[PDB]
Amino acid sequence: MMNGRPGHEPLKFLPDEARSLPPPKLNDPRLVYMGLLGYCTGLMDNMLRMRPVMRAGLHRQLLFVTSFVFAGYFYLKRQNYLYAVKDHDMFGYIKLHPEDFPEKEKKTYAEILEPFHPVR
Amino acid sequence: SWDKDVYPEPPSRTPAPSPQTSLPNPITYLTKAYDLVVDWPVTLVREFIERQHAKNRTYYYHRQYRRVPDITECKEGDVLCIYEAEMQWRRDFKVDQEIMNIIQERLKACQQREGENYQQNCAKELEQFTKVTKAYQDRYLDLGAYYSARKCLAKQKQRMLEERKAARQE
Repeated sequence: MMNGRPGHEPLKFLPDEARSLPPPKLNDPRLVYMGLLGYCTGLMDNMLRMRPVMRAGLHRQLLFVTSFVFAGYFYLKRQNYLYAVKDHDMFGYIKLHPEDFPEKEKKTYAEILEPFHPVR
Repeated sequence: SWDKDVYPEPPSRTPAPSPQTSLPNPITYLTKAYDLVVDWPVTLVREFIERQHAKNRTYYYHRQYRRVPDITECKEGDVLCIYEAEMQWRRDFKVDQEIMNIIQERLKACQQREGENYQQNCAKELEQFTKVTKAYQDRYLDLGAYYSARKCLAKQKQRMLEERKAARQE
């Protein structure tokens, strides 16, 4: 949908203008859930290999947690930018074509006659 | 205690005893012994309690709910103003359930005391019941389980129209 918009650099992960957006908080509910998905992987890895699930290979478990939070942090930053761009383009379009998105005056319920449906 | 205007109660008119037999009324004896052995000790226990409740006197209040814009003053879709109009109506609708109960307490309280003259001496309470029932039926009947202000308004508008069409002919 947004592939060919103006100024769209090719295969740019985090364009420069993304830096005007607030970063993901480090303890973001979304980043934290990545940390848990990493921890489970380390546990599943020990299970599949027949090792003590929690005691064994803590260096691996630490690096699974770090890898997923690290990647999730930068992936989250990109989705924020993509979502920011979507609104940016959506609203600037509303401005450039006002005749297509007319403001409407909605009558109050004093003036509306909603049909009544008895429940007998 | 209770407010005697919310709960009207004719004054009692007990005829003064006229004992023309030589025998002793066994009711009036166990009533004395009951007062000395049952009533008197209990009243001390209660007077003891109310002297504690006087030392720790605490207060609580009836909550005031100012009036918010009606549903009729709400633009369609504005859930911010519909929500408050809807909450108010639900409060109102609930106070009307309790008004009906009060009017029912009176009618029940009159039926008992008039006894064999209820068909005659319970007219005023039966008239308020018959009137406050017609109002209730004109506000809340047939709304359904998902009753709300907007349905209450729709029911009223459909009725104000069916009556305007009465005089539009007559």
